[PDB]
Amino acid sequence: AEPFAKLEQDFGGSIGVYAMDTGSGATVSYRAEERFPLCSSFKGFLAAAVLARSQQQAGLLDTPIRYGKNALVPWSPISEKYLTTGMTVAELSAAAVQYSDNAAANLLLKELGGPAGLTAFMRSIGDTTFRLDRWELELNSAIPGDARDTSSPRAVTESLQKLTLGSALAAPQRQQFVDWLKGNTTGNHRIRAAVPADWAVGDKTGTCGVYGTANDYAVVWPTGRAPIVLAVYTRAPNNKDDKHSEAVIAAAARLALEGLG
Repeated sequence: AEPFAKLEQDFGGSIGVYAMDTGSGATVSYRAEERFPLCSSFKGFLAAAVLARSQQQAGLLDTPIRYGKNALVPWSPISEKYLTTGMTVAELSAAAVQYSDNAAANLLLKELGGPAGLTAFMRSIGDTTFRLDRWELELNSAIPGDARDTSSPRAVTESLQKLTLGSALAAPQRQQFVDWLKGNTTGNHRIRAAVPADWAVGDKTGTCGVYGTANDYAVVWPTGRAPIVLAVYTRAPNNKDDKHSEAVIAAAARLALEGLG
């Protein structure tokens, strides 16, 4: 715990880490049951919920969603570009996962019954910690002590493992989720910064409205041994802030991979 405590003391906020080696069952755990804001990291689980529905509704993924300008919100780079033609459910899911597209996330949330619908999906796979309460952009508020729109590193990692490597999704859906995570573009300074180049990573980041509150979760595939699943979440110390959240996440991920046998 000391390397994590020292990293946390240098950071000035709180860090939470859970890593599980799916080969040996060994774990690394630091503040792993505390709540941290999800921020955009809910969008990965949102895409998984879409894929779960695709087990039961044929054609869902290729179903076009025609949306108007009223659906757009800041930081929606894909959905703004296709505003003229609309986007399918699969295209919105890829945009939400790989570009953190906010309008795409809200459109998919609506499709799934809102924040309550996504929370119910997470309950259905055995996650009792996750809660989504609000939409983009309101869910980013990251008010200290507020349980809205939070989970724990352990619950995130356990749910991620079930959805990417376990039995919570059928194989084709699982592979599509893995592919979306593998193609994420927003995590190049986080967990991916901690891994050897010849491994593979799928991840989803989150960055909240307060500097110092950020996160990343990932499946990491080493060469020649079983994958690692891990989550690293931060809460800001508690305009022109300089909290080095991304470097702390990468450093924590390094310690987790180094600490496993």
